[PDB]
This record gives sequence, structure tokens and C-alpha cells, in this order.
Amino acid sequence: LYFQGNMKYLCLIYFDEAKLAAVPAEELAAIVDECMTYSDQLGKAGHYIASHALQSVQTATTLRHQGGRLAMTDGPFAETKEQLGGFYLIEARDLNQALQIAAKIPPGRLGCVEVRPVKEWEGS
Amino acid sequence: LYFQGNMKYLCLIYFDEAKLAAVPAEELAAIVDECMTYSDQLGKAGHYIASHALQSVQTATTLRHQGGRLAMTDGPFAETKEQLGGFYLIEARDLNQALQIAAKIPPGRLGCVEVRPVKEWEGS
Repeated sequence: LYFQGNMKYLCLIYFDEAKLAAVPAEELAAIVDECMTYSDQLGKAGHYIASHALQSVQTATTLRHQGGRLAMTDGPFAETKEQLGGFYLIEARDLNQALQIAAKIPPGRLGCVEVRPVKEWEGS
Repeated sequence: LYFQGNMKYLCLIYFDEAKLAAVPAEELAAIVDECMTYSDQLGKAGHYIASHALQSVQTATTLRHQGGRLAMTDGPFAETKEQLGGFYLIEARDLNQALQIAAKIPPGRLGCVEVRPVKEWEGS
């Protein structure tokens, strides 16, 4: 007998925010539409778990535990070339299938998509 | 009449993977337990939506759309001092309440927690 499935993967959508100005507003809207349509197809296929587009890192607030002290700072965890702009939490039969799905995430064309397996293996 | 709530926030858990070796294995296990207990309390309170610990960035695979070409590379989106090691997707009345919850995420003590509002505002 084998443990019964449910391999989940976090598909991280990374892209330079400073380049959304260069992208025509109408095409940017298309990505949003294709994204809703893709999520629906994923849902019907049984892959969809959750997904969200994130607001600018400018809206972020970071909390860091230093000594035993908590410090609050404006902005993201760190300055990076590409910021985390959204994610898709899915379940697939394996990493290869997860990559096939991630390759189709619409917003991913704005930069890249990092596929990371989660630790939790739900099943029996 | 006001639009009816459901403000969601992504609490990103960041920490240097190279320092999990320095953390005593037993204390590391405690964090895992406090984490399960905290998720349960969050669930009962109505804040919990989803949460996952991520496997090492070594298990990551990144997909990037260049010209019209898709390139696959081993590893994360980029090399950073602290890697994204997990997340909590929650809903709170506002950012201040979201920060109060994030300040209590157990794994957050390994580095920092970035709280980012999602774009989607579900309700009516």
C-alpha cells in the first residue's frame, strides 16, 4: 500500500514592479483576465487550492525578532531586482506536472515563476 | 452601505536556511509544534485561510519567459540573504490586526515576517 497523494507546490510569481509602467494598461488587463480564466480551469481540473496577486512591496510591513525584541519596518523583507507579486498554491501528481501548470500562469510572463514544493504531505 | 469585509494578507516567513543547522533540532521541533497549535487557534478565530512551510530553495525550479522562449533553471528566483521558507494566508480586520497575528507566527523568530496585503477584496 502506498501513502495516498496530495503533493502541493507553491508557484511564486516574481517580476520587477518598476516595469509595469512600460506594459500597456490594456495588455496588463488581459493578463488579469487570462488569470481568472486559468484559475477556473485549474479549479475544474482539481489543481487549484488558492491564488492571489499581491499589492506593491510599498504596502508591505516587515517584522523582525532581534534579541528578544520585535522591530517593525516599512517595506519588504529586502530589496530585490524582482519582487514577489503573487502566487498560485496547487497540487499536482509531481513536480513535472507542477511545472507544466506554472509555465501557463499568465502573470508569469512579467518575469519568472518559482515552483517550490511545500513540506506538508496530506493524505493516508 | 459599506462593502462587506474580508481583507486578506500574505504573511511571508523569511530566514537564512544556512542557520537552521545552528538551531538545536529539539527547539526546531518545538517551533513546528507551536506552529500547528497557532494555526488551530487562528482557524478557530476565523483568521486562518492557509499556511505551508516550504522545502529548501534547493528543491526549487524557476521558469522564465525571455523572448517568447521559456527557460528552466534549477533553484530559486534569485540568491538572497534570507530565503522564503513559508507563509500564512490570513484575513484580518485591518493591517494592524494582521501584524498582531504575524508577530506571533512561531517560525518568524528564525528571521522575519513580511506582511503583504493581497489585491483581491472578496465580499459585497
